[PDB]
Amino acid sequence: MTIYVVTPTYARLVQKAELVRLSQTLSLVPRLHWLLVEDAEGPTPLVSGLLAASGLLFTHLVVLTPWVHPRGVEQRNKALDWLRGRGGAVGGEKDPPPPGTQGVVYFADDDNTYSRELFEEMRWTRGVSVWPVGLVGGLRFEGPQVQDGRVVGFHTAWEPSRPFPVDMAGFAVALPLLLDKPNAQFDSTAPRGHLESSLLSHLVDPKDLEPRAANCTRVLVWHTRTEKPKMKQEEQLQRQGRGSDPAIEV
Amino acid sequence: MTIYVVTPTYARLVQKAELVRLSQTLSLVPRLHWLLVEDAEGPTPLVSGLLAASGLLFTHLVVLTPPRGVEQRNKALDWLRGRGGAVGGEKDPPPPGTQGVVYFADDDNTYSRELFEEMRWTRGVSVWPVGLVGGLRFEGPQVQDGRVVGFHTAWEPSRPFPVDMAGFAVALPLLLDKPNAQFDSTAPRGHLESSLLSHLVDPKDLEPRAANCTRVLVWHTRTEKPKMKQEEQLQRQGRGSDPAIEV
Ligand SMILES: O=c1ccn([C@@H]2O[C@H](COP(=O)(O)OP(=O)(O)O)[C@@H](O)[C@H]2O)c(=O)[nH]1
Ligand SMILES: O=c1ccn([C@@H]2O[C@H](COP(=O)(O)OP(=O)(O)O)[C@@H](O)[C@H]2O)c(=O)[nH]1
Ligand SMILES: [Mn+2]
Ligand SMILES: [Mn+2]
Repeated sequence: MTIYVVTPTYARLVQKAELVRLSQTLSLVPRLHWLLVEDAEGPTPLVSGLLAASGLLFTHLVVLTPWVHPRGVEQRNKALDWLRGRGGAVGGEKDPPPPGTQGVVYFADDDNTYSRELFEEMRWTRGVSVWPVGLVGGLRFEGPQVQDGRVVGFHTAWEPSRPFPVDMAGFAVALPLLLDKPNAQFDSTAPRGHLESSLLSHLVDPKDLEPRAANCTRVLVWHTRTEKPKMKQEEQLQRQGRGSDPAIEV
Repeated sequence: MTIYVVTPTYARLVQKAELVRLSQTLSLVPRLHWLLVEDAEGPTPLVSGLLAASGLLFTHLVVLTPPRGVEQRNKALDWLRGRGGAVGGEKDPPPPGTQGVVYFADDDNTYSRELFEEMRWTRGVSVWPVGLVGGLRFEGPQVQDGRVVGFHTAWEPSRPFPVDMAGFAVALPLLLDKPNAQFDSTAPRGHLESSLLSHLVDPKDLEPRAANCTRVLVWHTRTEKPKMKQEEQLQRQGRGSDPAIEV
């Protein structure tokens, strides 16, 4: 089955480094379609070039981000729109799969770490599948508790009230189910930490989640974050007109 | 031309995540032998297990530092010089007089596949720009007519080799020829790279790569320390994250 990976991304110092490791990870996975959505006003040459050189099956999308500061909400919904035939492709495969097509959708942020094994775990998803996520929610790992092959609770701690106390990287959704539920999307007005539940609540009930990763006993994905690079020297050299050559992409 | 990637690593929350993306990066590169050296009291099942299922050609070494991975890299150089020390993987080092290149890759940087094809063509010591390092967008040598004539750097420009560990590679023959060349664990901040390279070549003889140093094919990324406030509170309640589930 084909896996459609939804990844929002925005320009910043570490952007290319993040897309390089994510695209290189994805090149190790067969039958995978990358839906990269840029948080810009139009496509950027940095992303367009990386996609073209990646050698992956991809569709390039773009949508600008308009209190709770949720991130990548609009970009994730744009990919859902494209999948539901509302267009929006600025590059790559312009046409989305038609109804009846078997597939699984995974929302993969550009900074997390993904093992190649994780993708084979989600390839078998009928509705909504789940697995533990490492280093997230202030825990060593957060994840569903499984008994008799069924989800019977959650190992979590922060905002335990969440109907689905799981990170974006801890679940995948069957394509048919998303097309079958046109209203299912992420709610930008949802409280902090309730973004995942805003989508999932429209798709299934916690009891019906499909445990993957050896009945949720293996951590195959990590919610890593990259340190903001120090630019003190760059600033001094710039004030002296000797900044790093801008013609050299980083 | 085989590339020997020397990588020091140590146990901490993000270790496995880092080794997963590094091993996955290396799985895309042909003719590569990974020399993973743990900074531990003894080999850990986590690392041994990851190496075994990586499908990569490797040698597993271990040496504790009572910390920049200096002692670990030197143990990889000792091994390369036939002094043994392997506790897993390929135990026999390359025979004397073999061809090859050595690259010192820390476990948290980001490496593009293209970077590795550049260094295979190393005669003595090759160099290239490194992104997000030394406080700059990128740091790298200035090339004129295929020759390094200077360095785009800022932080203490007095270093004879003002380049990050990720910005160079050494030909295996040259390392065997200079059996006394190794990292100085006492070298002050920022002088680690110079402590090795000074034993091998003159800055003027560095071989520029990455299209005469106009391309950034490696980035000095660092990973945030994960928040564990919730974990601590759960521990107090006797329900911390199951130790049997490796992270
Ligand atoms: O203004 C922004 C901020 C973030 N993102 C992206 O949206 C996702 C989530 O943000 P981030 O990884 O920073 O979230 P966190 O680490 O805090 O969950 C990532 O794929 C980012 O590249 C974006 O497109 N625009
Ligand atoms: O006690 C330690 C600290 C670090 N390292 C490793 O040595 C290298 C350099 O350290 P680090 O990445 O933290 O350096 P920086 O990013 O600050 O230059 C990395 O491969 C680490 O995994 C190690 O083996 N033992
Ligand atoms: Mn993130
Ligand atoms: Mn580092």
